[PDB]
Amino acid sequence: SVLTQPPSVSGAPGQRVTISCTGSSSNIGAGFDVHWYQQLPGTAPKLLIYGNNNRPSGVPDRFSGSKSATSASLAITGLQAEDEADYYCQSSDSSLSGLYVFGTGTNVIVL
Amino acid sequence: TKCTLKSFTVEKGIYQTSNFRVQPTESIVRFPNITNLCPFGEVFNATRF
Ligand SMILES: *[C@@H]1O[C@H](CO)[C@@H](O[C@@H]2O[C@H](CO)[C@@H](O)[C@H](O)[C@H]2NC(C)=O)[C@H](O)[C@H]1NC(C)=O
Repeated sequence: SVLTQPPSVSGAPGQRVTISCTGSSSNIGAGFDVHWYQQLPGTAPKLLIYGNNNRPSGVPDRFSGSKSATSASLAITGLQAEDEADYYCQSSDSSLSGLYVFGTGTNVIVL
Repeated sequence: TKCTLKSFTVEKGIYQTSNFRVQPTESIVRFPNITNLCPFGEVFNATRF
């Protein structure tokens, strides 16, 4: 019951980029939040957004996101050169089998 | 008869002492022929109640 996710996206420095994470009624349905995570190349990873509306400390304000029923999406306003990393969308499932299910993963390219 | 009358001497006559009953020979169990498993784990697990 893995979550669907587009392979990768490209963008240019200075303007907004957007990514999406889509699932089904069993995983994202019935009012289940989606969280996001990072993957720096060869570095211990870090959180981006939890609860789909809140935001932790130590993260730039240029990140935002929201969900539309079956799908969810996030936007970065003004991507920079340090955004070269891997992004993960994580949700839960109806049963205890899928307490933690992650997506395949998406990557961004500057310029 | 001696046990029923609780004595060692039985007088002339006809007495009732016990009851004869035929015992069953084998057991026959019949149930419907269904195979679907009840989804107990669907309700007994569940993330939120
Ligand atoms: C709730 O989930 C647990 C697993 O976390 C289920 O327990 C398993 O049940 C199966 C089927 O009987 C067994 O083969 C496993 O060995 C059990 N594992 C554990 C952790 O005991 C449990 O059956 C589910 N709900 C119910 C129906 O009680």
